[PDB]
Amino acid sequence: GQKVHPIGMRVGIIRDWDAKWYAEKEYAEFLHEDLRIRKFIATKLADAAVSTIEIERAANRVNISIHTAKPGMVIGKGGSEVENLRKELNKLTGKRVHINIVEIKKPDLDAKLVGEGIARQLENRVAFRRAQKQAIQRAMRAGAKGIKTQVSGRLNGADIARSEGYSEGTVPLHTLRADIDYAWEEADTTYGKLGVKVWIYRGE
RNA sequence: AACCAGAAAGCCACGGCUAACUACGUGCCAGCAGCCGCGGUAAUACGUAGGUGGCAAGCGUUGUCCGGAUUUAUUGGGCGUAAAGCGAGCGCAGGCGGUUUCUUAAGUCUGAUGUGAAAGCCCCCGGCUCAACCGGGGAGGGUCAUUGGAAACUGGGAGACUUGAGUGCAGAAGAGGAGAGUGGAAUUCCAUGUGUAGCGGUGAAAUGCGUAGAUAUAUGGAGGAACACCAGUGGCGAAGGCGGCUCUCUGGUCUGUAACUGACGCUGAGGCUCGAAAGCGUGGGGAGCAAACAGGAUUAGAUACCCUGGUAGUCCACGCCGUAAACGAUGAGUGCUAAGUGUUGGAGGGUUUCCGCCCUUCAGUGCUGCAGCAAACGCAUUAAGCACUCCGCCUGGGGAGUACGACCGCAAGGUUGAAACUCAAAGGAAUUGACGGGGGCCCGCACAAGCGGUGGAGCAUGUGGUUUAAUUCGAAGCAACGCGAAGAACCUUACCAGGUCUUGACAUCCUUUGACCACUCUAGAGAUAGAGCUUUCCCUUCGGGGACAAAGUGACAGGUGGUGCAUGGUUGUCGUCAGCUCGUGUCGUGAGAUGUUGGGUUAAGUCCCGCAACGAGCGCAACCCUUAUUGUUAGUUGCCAUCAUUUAGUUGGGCACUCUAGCGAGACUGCCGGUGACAAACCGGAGGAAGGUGGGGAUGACGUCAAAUCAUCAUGCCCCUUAUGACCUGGGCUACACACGUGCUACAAUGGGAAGUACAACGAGUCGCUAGACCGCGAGGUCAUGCAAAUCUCUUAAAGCUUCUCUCAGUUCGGAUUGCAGGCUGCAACUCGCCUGCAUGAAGCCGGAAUCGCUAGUAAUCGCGGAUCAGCACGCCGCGGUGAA
Repeated sequence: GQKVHPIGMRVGIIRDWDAKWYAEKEYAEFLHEDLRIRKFIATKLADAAVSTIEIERAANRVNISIHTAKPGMVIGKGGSEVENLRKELNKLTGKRVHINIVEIKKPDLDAKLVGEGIARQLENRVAFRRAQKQAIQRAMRAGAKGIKTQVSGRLNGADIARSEGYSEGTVPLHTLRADIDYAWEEADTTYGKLGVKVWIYRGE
């Protein structure tokens, strides 16, 4: 293998961490509470289709935020769902949690959402080729600069594994002022587990 | 007329040809197939099941004949390289033939008559309830026989011609052939004079000839063979082939004229002639060269390539054989279809000194090229184009030009020429890639130049092996072996011996519920067992809920069990090498090609120039981090210059410097000269701290290697389930006849010892770094001191620098190994820690063949820190000091 996780390079330089705090001498509880909370909202993603998670740090409380393409579905009917969040969270935390929400815009040009969708389609035994192609269809036409898409594994629920994908636009990688995103998902019907990885580029 | 849906459907097949698909079973076994081919753990191909499709009183398999086969080509094929022009001529028989008048009517067309049995195939009509079937009536078939016409074509008869053929007359060239003599140069042997120790040979050498005078050198003699220069994609011949000179005999070709005969032509099975080199017979001749052979060499072996000798043969006369890649792999005759360009031999016309130019034409002889053709490669008036005549030859690759038979030959052999059996191929051309002991250009500690290492010694470590009750698993050329393991005494920990459990150590549900703890004493190696105060409602609306046990209940959990060859993800390498691609146009019958090539340039597919290509993407570079100069903003826990004082930058005083760290500034071929097509770029220069990617790092394109990993994690399938799941103690993983990889300490005088003497940098610190002081020589202990930080500590770094002693020895070097007494952490250091003191004092005096690293603050050498971590580092990750060739 040879390549480098691309949001593992622009981190710190032009894009910043997504857990903004500072903890000297208290640096395992904070980490393994952040991990706990980050894991336990995977229930929402089943339908809410969230993208990001921040972990701010109060004086003695927990302020976070999220983004998802459906604000009504997450907060619920009369905001009661967010209350179930609060009460499950503080019980999970032992610390007063103060959540917040912002709506994501142009949810086509994300990366985790797109991988979520194409893995979804691959679950329903659909042709990977047209899946990738219509993904990049709706993506590029939303206004972008380049997309690549890779798929690997026991393709078409078939014999010895392979990998191949298609790309339009143009995506420079070794350059740094790139702001390129990246997302990697998984699925399978009955043949082990497949692999899809997606890269976008939306400005330097 | 009566009664009953009642007694009455099988067969082949479903991967492509071909119409019709999915489960279960087996696992290169069973088995199947007309041909491709299926079968080694998820089979539409094997077997059953269920579906589907084709036919249906039938359905399949075998055997046989025609088809598709243009694969015997009359309709209707071919011979440059794919199978196939005889080696070439002379020619009886035969096949085919210039132009015109008259004639005849064999061939030809056409008319009448006879005749071509009946039943069949076909056409019309007809009869059995229709159909087969039956019936009537018509055509078709001759190359037949007789008889009548026509006269173009071919044939037969009497004619006439001149273009084809041939002859005459006038000229031209030639290594065309046979016979007879003759010339010079050269090599060799011989005779003689001079002459002294070598000659000759090879990649290197040797064998060999020589002091019975060699090689060399000079004079003459002998003998046989081939003909230096002219020599030319020139000449002649039917082909094989022919080159010194002169003579006697002798064949063929070409141009002119147009006297003469009047189609006398072409091709040509059997036959006859000629026929390179090697070979045979008989008789000569023999200088060089050379199969066989001998000796010398190289080689694992070399009856071969290389060297020194050498016999038949090579030559001459007369016979014999009759074969070559006998080639242009291209049968012969004849006529038609653009050009350009040389050259051998001619004949005409102008200029003319033309015998030196120019124009027309005949005949050979080469190169380029248009139509056309060709599967492409290519050929193209010297067709492999367009067409007629005559000949030869071919029909998948092997078996094999073999066997038998026949003819020829003295003999070797030659000509002619199969079948049994086997396979699904064997072939021609052309594209992409790879490879070469083929070529051209250019890079890298890859060579060369240096410095230092390993292989020899002791010890640490990871392996292979062996032993074991177990030495738990993985890693296997470079790209495994100080590797996962960045801390094996218990664990950790998979493995072995024991003692133990079952919805189980861990998760969820459900029934009763309801709040488990914790604590002590016993027996125990603990796991546990047994008793003791006990786990106690955290909401109440009067009804209830969570944490919680414990029991039960079945839902079940559980696995470091299996498959990197079913997989996701994550790495190693080619490689920091410079490459890999696409869209649209254009070329090619097609695989494919153009771009991406040529010239210049470069670290580079980096740029410039020209070009059927125009444009683009991942790559290169740049954007990033750090190091070197510094402006400014800020001055403590940092700094101390201007002042004072104290042990001191401490404490006053200050922020100047130093440093800390934000924002700025700065290197861009920016200006100078030159080289260069004025371009790109290149050589030198100024200025500047750094000059030409300033030094270093992060950054790893398409893909190769079924490389590695189910043991970080995840996961299909297969598997264990009162046991491969689970709890505890004790031992392993540290075993030792042995082979290897990586490291450390050394074999001393640039050194050993003793005593004084200064200078860094990176980072760690609350149950931890210890200040200071006291004690013991030491590892350390005791009491106490700051420090959650530029303050305090680890921590005055060690090599360095200055003196003294030791004298070349296994030494005062080396300190492995071992006895004894201690220290620290640890519930516990025999197995199996680190360290101290004393005592003993091993191998070891620079290491073979071989082999590694390195181009500068590098190599070499000396210390510091920290990751994991009670504790344990010669390892690993960083820092700094000294400083070469």
